[PDB]
Amino acid sequence: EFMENFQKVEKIGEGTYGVVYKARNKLTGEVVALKKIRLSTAIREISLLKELNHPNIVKLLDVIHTENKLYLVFEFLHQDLKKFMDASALTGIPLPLIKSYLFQLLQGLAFCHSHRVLHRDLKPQNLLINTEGAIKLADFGLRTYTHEVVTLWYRAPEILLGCKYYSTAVDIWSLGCIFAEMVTRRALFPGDSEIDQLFRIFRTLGTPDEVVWPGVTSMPDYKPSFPKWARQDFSKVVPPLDEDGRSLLSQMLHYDPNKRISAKAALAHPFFQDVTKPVPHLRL
Ligand SMILES: Cc1ncc(-c2ccnc(Nc3ccc(S(C)(=O)=O)cc3)n2)n1C(C)C
Repeated sequence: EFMENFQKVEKIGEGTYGVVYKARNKLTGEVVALKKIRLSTAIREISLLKELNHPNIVKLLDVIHTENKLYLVFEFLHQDLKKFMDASALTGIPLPLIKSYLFQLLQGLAFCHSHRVLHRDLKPQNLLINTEGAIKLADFGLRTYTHEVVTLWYRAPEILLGCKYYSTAVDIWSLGCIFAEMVTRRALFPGDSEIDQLFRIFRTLGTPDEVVWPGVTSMPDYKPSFPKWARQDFSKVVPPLDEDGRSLLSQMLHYDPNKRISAKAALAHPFFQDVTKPVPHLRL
């Protein structure tokens, strides 16, 4: 019944919760992204997200509950960062554009974190970009319905070690992983299981201990039998990124979530002293 309001133009995602269509509001001709989830607590919580409006958050226009389906109607953007990263792979995204995207995402996070909203599943597939140089956070997250594996590559270590309470720091870790990936053109920690993800982190950043992360050894999934890898330098991890970028990235990848840089503090980092807003070249 609801779909009679909307012309499905094409399928754009098999999102974490459901399928997303580009669609055209049959009466207004507004073009939107429409997410169909298959099925009260959620209705109330998701309805509150209609108020979490910011230029770097994809605008949630409406939330419809009808006939054991939840539909979410969003402002439409034309592509994700994953596709831009894959397209820019031979050449690299120019540093000023990486910088601008990071700064923008940080502004978005600072906003939602100030309102005690976490994302919990940041990844290149839910960062969306336009021709005007904007990037926006989509698909806030609290197998897929198509049985596709949900990616672990940007999961913070506290999640992987079983922490029950997430803090805003989980987002900062995800974004640091994405920043590194923009710079190097390869995923930082491409785990293909929970333990493979954790051990990739450990192999690059050192196996965490009580010195760098007090309370780590008391975590639910911590095991004394984890191998003990020494830390590597960042100069090896994200060459040829400059000192300011390296320093920022190191702070976004602190193990302790209480030491990890906040979005707000990251926006003050000297890395952004010369930030600008370049226009990407998009082929739509
Ligand atoms: C999970 C989710 N919920 C809402 C969206 C959403 C919201 C706004 N616009 C879009 N547009 C879009 C996404 C990806 C691509 S493509 C060709 O690069 O795959 C093309 C256009 N999508 N999404 C996205 C993240 C699928």
